[PDB]
Amino acid sequence: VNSFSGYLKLTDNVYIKNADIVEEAKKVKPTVVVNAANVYLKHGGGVAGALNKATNNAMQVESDDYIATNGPLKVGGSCVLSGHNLAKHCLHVVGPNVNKGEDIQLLKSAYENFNQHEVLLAPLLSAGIFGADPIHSLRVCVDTVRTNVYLAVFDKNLYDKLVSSFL
Ligand SMILES: c1cnn(C2CN(c3ncnc4[nH]ccc34)C2)c1
Repeated sequence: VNSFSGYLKLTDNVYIKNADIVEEAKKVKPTVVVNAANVYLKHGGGVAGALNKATNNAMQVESDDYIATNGPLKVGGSCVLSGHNLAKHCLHVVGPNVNKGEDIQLLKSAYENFNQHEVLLAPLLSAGIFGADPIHSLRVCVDTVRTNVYLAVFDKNLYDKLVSSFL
């Protein structure tokens, strides 16, 4: 039993809800929140800009030190950093950004990072400003993640479309 409330159950392990991941994180305080990161951990907009704003820029400060030490992430890769006031940990995962020409086949690799964590609160990778089809992102998620994932979809119209078209 965990503290996630009001989710629709899609599969054995995948759950989905129309929610702002920021507000959901601040209420649940999950062990792991997933950030929709880029390789530079520059958290300017989308989910990343929103999560970073909610940390009063502490996420960005921590991220800049991470990059200065380690260099950029790989597309499809991840790193674990602090969750600040939102979660114990933030798993920064880099899904491919279609608006940069990155290979969508890397989306499965991105979701594989979730399997290193027993329970996660997450957005749909490569959706939104990353330019991929969110219906596709959901299929790859369901077919790749085996741990318990609670997906927050900010846009209510998108949420209803994802539920109504789910196989
Ligand atoms: C293009 C259109 N939208 N997108 C991302 C943004 N997003 C989110 N998912 C859950 N919570 C959120 N809070 C703030 C943003 C956000 C999906 C890319």
